[PDB]
Amino acid sequence: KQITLYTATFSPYAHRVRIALEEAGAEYTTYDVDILRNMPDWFPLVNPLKKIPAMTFGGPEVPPDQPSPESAKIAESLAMLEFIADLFPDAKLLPTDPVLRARARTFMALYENYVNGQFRDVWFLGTPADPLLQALEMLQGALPPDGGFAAGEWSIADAAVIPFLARMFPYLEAGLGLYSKEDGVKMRKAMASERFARIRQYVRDCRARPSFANTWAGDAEQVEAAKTVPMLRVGEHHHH
Amino acid sequence: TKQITLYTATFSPYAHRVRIALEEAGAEYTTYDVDILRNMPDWFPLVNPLKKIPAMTFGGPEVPPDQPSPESAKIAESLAMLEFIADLFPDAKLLPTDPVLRARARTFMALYENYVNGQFRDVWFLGTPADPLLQALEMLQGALPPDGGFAAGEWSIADAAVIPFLARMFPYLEAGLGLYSKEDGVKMRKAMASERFARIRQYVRDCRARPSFANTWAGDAEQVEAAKTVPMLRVGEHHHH
Ligand SMILES: N[C@@H](CCC(=O)N[C@@H](CS)C(=O)NCC(=O)O)C(=O)O
Ligand SMILES: N[C@@H](CCC(=O)N[C@@H](CS)C(=O)NCC(=O)O)C(=O)O
Ligand SMILES: [Ca+2]
Ligand SMILES: [Os+3]
Ligand SMILES: [Os+3]
Repeated sequence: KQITLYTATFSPYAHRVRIALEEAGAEYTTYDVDILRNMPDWFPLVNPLKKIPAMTFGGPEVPPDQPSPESAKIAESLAMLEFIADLFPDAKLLPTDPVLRARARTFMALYENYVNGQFRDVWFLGTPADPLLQALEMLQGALPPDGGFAAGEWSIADAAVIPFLARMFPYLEAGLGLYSKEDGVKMRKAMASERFARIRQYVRDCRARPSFANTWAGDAEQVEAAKTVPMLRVGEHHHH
Repeated sequence: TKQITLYTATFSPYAHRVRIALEEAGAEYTTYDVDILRNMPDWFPLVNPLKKIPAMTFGGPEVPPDQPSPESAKIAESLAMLEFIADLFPDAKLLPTDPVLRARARTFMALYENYVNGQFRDVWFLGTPADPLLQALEMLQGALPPDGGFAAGEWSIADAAVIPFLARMFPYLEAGLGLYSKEDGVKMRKAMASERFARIRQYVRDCRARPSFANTWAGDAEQVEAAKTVPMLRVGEHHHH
């Protein structure tokens, strides 16, 4: 059954699913959608929520811009990650041990419930960075301190999280986001300090896998794509 | 055979999720109440460093819940616990086996967590406008199978994730609990009784009728009283827009 992923280069949520599809060894199509500036009028047929990513599964082979009513329509990136693990059990995208699987699910929930909203506050509103650094230290603490991925072996938990952490460093270097230069310097200094050595190792380890290289446009190219995001307000910063 | 201990509180819809799943699994388990919002025990960070309910311990030697063992696995986050219980009890069929039906369950949980839950929190605790909550609830209702049944068809952990919040909404509205305005209270009570929301009313009745709900619910009046102990539900305060 065919897999089509509707994607966009700037989107960390879409990036999650591309990484998982690479790790699964899946056959799949990607189709870019200019969702924030010029959504195609047919896109609500694949996702009535009008969000990227969207996925179609099965149905007749059709061009991505002529989606079939017969394909299954799957929404929400984390549901897609679990779906890919279910479709490709031999790829071991989750552990088999229940406790190790729970480490993976807990890590995803920690990111979604405590970290992502802090990234949104800082990058979209320019609120103070300390709560974000606090949340990142908490997430770092859930990693195995001596090395490895969130659940030991690589799992969909790492697909869920690396798109956001990998964007953080080059976005900061570009000063992209509503935070002030002062908070930018503070974040860059903190993320380079020994306080965050472990999460730097995590980002390197995830980025070294082919699933990341094959789904990443390059730091400079990803920064340029992010500048097209309306809510990142390129050129704008809030102060105090 | 490994022991399960769930640290719980009657008001908490997040802990309620996990009690429902444990009932559906037929698991042997212990519950232990924790006064997390008014008087957290000094030992509680040993079972959850995030200092949130629910918390779960798994395995380790059998010990009293207020003397937790370092040897037990410490599991945090209610939705992680739901998937864990499905993993521990595969014969209970707490998820479908078909991948697309399983994705329906996972998508339903994500729709609730990402678009509905924050609206419930903001309307009840901050008194933000009710219309965005009603729109999110209409969207969630549209994900249900139209002719009846549960989120993924057969009952699954997706329904354990969602019913604690929907089941509290109706009696909380009737008891006037929450910081939203009188006007928005009237609007929500009318909407939730209107034909627009017939499908989600059937869904709530269907989930509540299962023994897993009856055996984990203190009764409407009792749950309302437990909710009044929540410090953020400041009696006599309302926000207006
Ligand atoms: N919870 C969703 C988030 C998806 C999301 O927010 N995608 C953004 C792009 S990064 C989008 O399409 N926004 C359009 C909109 O929200 O209207 C998921 O995990 O897939
Ligand atoms: N995302 C958590 C939410 C848990 C949560 O917020 N629990 C509340 C009780 S309903 C709590 O323990 N609050 C204490 C605190 O935030 O300090 C989960 O799904 O388990
Ligand atoms: Ca529908
Ligand atoms: Os975005
Ligand atoms: Os709470």
